[PDB]
Amino acid sequence: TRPTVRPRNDVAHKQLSAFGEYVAEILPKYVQQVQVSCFSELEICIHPDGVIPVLTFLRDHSNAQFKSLADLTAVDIPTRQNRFEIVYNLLSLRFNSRIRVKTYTDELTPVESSVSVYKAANWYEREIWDMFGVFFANHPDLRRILTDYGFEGHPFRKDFPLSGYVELRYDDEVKRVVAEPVELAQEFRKFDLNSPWEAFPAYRQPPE
Amino acid sequence: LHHAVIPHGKGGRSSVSGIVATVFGATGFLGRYLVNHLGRMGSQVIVPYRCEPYDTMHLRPMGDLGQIIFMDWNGRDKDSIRRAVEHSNVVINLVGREWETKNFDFEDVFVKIPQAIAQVSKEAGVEKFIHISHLNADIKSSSKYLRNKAVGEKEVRETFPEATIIKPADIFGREDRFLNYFANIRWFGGVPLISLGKKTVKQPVYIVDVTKGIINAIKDPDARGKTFAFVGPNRYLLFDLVQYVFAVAHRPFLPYPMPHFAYRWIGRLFEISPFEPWTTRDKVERIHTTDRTLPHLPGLEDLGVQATPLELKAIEVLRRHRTYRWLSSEIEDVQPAKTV
Amino acid sequence: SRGEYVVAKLDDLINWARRSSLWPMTFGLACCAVEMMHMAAPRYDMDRFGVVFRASPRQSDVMIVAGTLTNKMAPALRKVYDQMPEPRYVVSMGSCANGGGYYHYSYSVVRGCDRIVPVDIYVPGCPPTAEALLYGILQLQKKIKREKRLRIWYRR
Amino acid sequence: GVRTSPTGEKVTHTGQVYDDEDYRRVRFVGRQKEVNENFAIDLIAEQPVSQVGSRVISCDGGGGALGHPRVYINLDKETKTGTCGYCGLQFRQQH
Amino acid sequence: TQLITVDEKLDITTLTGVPEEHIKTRKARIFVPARNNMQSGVNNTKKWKMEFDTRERWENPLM
Amino acid sequence: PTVKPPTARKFIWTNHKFNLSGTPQQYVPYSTTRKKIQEWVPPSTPYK
Amino acid sequence: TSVKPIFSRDMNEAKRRVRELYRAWYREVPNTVHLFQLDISVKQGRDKVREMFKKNAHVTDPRVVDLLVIKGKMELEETINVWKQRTHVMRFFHETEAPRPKDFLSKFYVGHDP
Amino acid sequence: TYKYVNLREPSMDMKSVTDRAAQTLLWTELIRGLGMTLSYLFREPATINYPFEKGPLSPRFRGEHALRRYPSGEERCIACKLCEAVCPAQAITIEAEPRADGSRRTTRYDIDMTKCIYCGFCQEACPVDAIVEGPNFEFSTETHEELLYNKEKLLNNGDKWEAEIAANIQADYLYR
Ligand SMILES: CCCCCCCCCCCCCCCCCC(=O)OC[C@H](COP(=O)(O)OCCN)OC(=O)CCCCCCCCCCCCCCCCC
Ligand SMILES: NC(=O)C1=CN([C@@H]2O[C@H](COP(=O)(O)OP(=O)(O)OC[C@H]3O[C@@H](n4cnc5c(N)ncnc54)[C@H](OP(=O)(O)O)[C@@H]3O)[C@@H](O)[C@H]2O)C=CC1
Ligand code: SF4
Ligand code: SF4
Ligand code: SF4
Ligand SMILES: [Zn+2]
Repeated sequence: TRPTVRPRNDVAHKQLSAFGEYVAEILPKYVQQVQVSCFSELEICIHPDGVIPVLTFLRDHSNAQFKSLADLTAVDIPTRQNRFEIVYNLLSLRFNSRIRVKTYTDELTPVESSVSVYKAANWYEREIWDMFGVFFANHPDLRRILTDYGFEGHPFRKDFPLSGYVELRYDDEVKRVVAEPVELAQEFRKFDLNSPWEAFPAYRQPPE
Repeated sequence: LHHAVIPHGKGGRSSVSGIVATVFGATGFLGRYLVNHLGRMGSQVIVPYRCEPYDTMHLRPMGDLGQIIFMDWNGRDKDSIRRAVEHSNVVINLVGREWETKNFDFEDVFVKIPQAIAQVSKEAGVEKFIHISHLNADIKSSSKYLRNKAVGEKEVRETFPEATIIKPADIFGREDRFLNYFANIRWFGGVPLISLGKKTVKQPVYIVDVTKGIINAIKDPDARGKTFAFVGPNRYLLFDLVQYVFAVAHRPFLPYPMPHFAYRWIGRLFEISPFEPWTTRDKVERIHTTDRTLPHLPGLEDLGVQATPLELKAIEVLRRHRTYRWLSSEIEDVQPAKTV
Repeated sequence: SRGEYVVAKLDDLINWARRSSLWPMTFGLACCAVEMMHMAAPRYDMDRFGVVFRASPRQSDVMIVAGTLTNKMAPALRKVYDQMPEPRYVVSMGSCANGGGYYHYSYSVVRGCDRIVPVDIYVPGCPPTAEALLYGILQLQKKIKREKRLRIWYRR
Repeated sequence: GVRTSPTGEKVTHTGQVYDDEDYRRVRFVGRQKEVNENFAIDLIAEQPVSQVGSRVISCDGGGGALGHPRVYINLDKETKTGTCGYCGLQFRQQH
Repeated sequence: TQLITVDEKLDITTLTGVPEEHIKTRKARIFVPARNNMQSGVNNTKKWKMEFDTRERWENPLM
Repeated sequence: PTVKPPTARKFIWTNHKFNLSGTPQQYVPYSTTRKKIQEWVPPSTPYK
Repeated sequence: TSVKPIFSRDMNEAKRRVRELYRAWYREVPNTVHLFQLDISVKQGRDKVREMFKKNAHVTDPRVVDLLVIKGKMELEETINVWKQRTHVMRFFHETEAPRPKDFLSKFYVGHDP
Repeated sequence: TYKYVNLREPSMDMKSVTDRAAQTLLWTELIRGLGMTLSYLFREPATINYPFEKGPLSPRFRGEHALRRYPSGEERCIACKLCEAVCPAQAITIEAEPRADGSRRTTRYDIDMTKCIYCGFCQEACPVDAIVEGPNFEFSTETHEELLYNKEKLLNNGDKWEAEIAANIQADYLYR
């Protein structure tokens, strides 16, 4: 396993497990799950109601000092009743580390905006409102940032199709760019590429 | 019915409509609107062009890929016409000129060319032929335009018994020469008229209504052999029409009497320009000719097209001629004219 | 006839003047604009051929659609093309400005700039190189050279 | 070996030709239909059958790594010649 | 308490941006997909799938 | 190619053609497949 | 069944917000007619506003109508400033799409769709 | 492992202050910039004379697509559909059927050049070296549908550029 297999880091794994226990025992009110991946990354799955009291802690505690917000992301998984998964990525320059904080919400329940913690999120979660529909309560300016001005629907949802329901073309009668229902000249050919044989036995879910 | 002619889809840009239309003279105003209406349905349009290909460039975004086929043609060459119409199933004739040039007179445009096109379309097996003429076309008319148009209509009816002849009254639009002409008289002086233009009655028609009527007549199997008359909903006098045009354009309107014989004298002065003339004697004759009423001819209502009144599109046409002072005034800030 | 020769020579003169003094517009969207600037680099030197960028559409001859024309951008491109004085030419370069390229099936991408503006020359590639874009410019010059404006005006 | 349709159109090696009543021939009037006059079936029919003195043969198409994957062809049947799946070359046992 | 009582059924039909033509005329199918009989693996028959009915697909005039 | 000529083949063109776009000899795209569905032609004899 | 509200504790506050949004749109329509130089009357814009408001008239959920009010306020803000073009404003009036067949017979004539 | 860019402290002595004041009142560094432009005026410009002087290229260059043949006349493709399965922009459409002599050959092979991104996945996923990316890049058209290549256009391009494609493959086949 020397020349091909990626080398394993165990000191970082032990340190991240210890820090995960530290964070979980400091905040038992909001922290639900703490996990460490095989490539030494820490995930703290928390309650949405503790979006603010957790993050400021990681921003302000002397042992965390996660002063940088790298990426704010959302994941749409339709198989759950709370289909939206908001993920914060934090970078600590003082202790030279990275952490991940995960929370869940559905379409209707709003979650508290973290513009009072990191101001970069002032744009970032706004992007989520453009593409997932997760309303962020207590925001200074929440509107569309990437889609068209008259666009309807959230494109990055999984039930939204690849091509939209409308398309733009120039009409000389009204001298204007008009929107019409889409008609693809060639359909996007959907390919069935899933192998029917089991690949990884380590991730085998138990049967019902 | 060949399998390539069967319609498919939802009638969009990329659908198949099963209409193969040869629009003669499609590089103009009515031709532009007809090509736009045909192309958005997913139709194969063959455009024979006489002018520069650059002027045909605006006809390129008008349909999907491979739907508009441009080709050269000559009005006095039947071989190019047979090359153009040999595969189409509907041929539409929009060829016309408001003036007489050196090479072509009114007989060469309204008599010989439509007759040749109709004869070639008949001998090539085209099932639908549609011709565009004028509503006031008559043999005894003073203007050579209407005389030659009536003669060409008679010849087209004789050589093609299934030809649908369509007679609009006076079409206005963004690229017309009816409302824009009235808005451009103001450069010369104080818009003279024959006896103030209080004796001639006109009912102009919107361009999109005429285009939808032509499209429906193409789609109508019961429209073959008829002679439709496309007219507007309200009949106006000429004086009130010019008054409404200048009120929408927000220009001063100061008419003055001017005799009929002196109008043609200066009307022929503008026609000696080698380029496109501003006005001719024939334009003066056709402007001061009252629109005849023919209730026996079916109109736009019998083709399922509602006539759009002039009050809804006059501002859209004439907003180009306003100054900066009254460019932002709304549609409702004007008094509509009185109809008869 | 002598008039035919006169209008032919005048057409040749005006086509030479219009084709040897092309003034494109500084208008890029994406990668293909970087390749356009590399065509403006000292190696290929578009200004040898009279091709010089102009910032305003009112003092420009051609427009080179270099990049992806999205749904939010198409009215701006249409207005910019409308504001250019006649005669006006459009050169579509790159796969994005031709048929959508990588993003043909995307929800917010116009599948080619032909749907918005009339196009004279289509330049294929991703990106089409500066040599290829210069070849397309020379092809546009050849297309302008064989124009027949005054001859058709004399015939009409 | 390109045959000509009664309409004057050329027929491709696939056999595609537009019908007499097909409107899509408007795409060809004033222009040309691009077809290839080097038919692969006629050119591969001119290749002679190679006589070899082995029960099985190995074919790679020639050129080594510039050809097709190497396959093995059995030549037990004497009535017909074993043909390569990729290149189309046919071999025969000389016995 | 910062909580309210909602007793009505869920309805996100007016928020998803889908036109009504693709709401009231579509018929979804929820099924475990059938195993491919040419193969022998059973890993493709583990998760339920939602699919939609097939509409009209026609041939392009050009290509 | 004067000192290192390419390998000659039977199918290689002996006459090079430049860019033919805009000329009557330009390439026109078309489908290269035959008709899929064969329709039922009615008989040419009346039932009487 | 206890959920987290967005803006309205019950239906009354939500319909009050709907009423205020309708008042704001009705006041805003003549300004968007004047500035965008549209060729339509003010009554046409106001009846289009009424049609768009009555399209969502069957919603009986406070959170859904709260999100609808938020989206309507966003569109109102986008049209007070000229961020929408003439095309974006005129896209509410489908001037280029032909009316689809309505009854069963015409839909049977023109295609396979139900 | 780091350097303090722009933290140098200026001097104070009378000679250096007089030098800075003279540079202020007489514009020395502006003259330095003028001298650098004057130096660049007298160099050889790097402009090549197109189209008589083409820019340098490489044998690995990716341009127009072509279909090759075996050195007996037979076309190389056996319709395995790897290229259309690996094409990221779905520019390749393949339809196949058994022909007269029972050989697995294509009937439709369409490449949309306006969809193609010119990345060479098809030329590297082809097991029989059938599809290649030739070195031609001067093939711009005046019409959109002329960039929709069918099988006949690709075969004609292969017959047109085989004498160069074979040499390029012979040059670059040992790196693959
Ligand atoms: C009855 C008889 C008289 C009838 C009336 C007509 C009078 C004369 C009208 C003007 C001249 C008409 C002919 C114009 C040129 C026609 C031939 C042509 O196009 O030649 C092309 C050639 C360049 O070829 P090119 O394609 O660029 O080559 C690629 C380079 N590797 O081009 C060249 O080599 C250069 C061409 C130069 C043309 C003449 C110079 C320009 C015009 C000067 C006079 C007018 C303007 C005066 C000043 C105005 C104010 C600035
Ligand atoms: N005022 C109106 O709009 C009304 C018009 N009509 C009739 O409707 C028809 C369409 O009108 P419209 O398009 O606006 O008129 P235009 O004069 O604006 O356009 C005429 C079209 O036909 C072509 N054409 C004209 N004369 C000839 C010729 N001798 N040989 C070949 N092509 C020719 C023109 O091409 P090119 O650019 O090369 O000249 C152009 O494409 C005409 O017949 C007109 O008489 C009827 C009632 C009212
Ligand atoms: S065609 Fe390719 S290089 Fe050009 S803008 Fe599109 S992705 Fe970039
Ligand atoms: S080069 Fe890439 S994008 Fe182009 S056809 Fe080949 S695989 Fe597709
Ligand atoms: S990868 Fe090669 S052999 Fe396979 S289908 Fe494509 S061109 Fe043919
Ligand atoms: Zn072999």
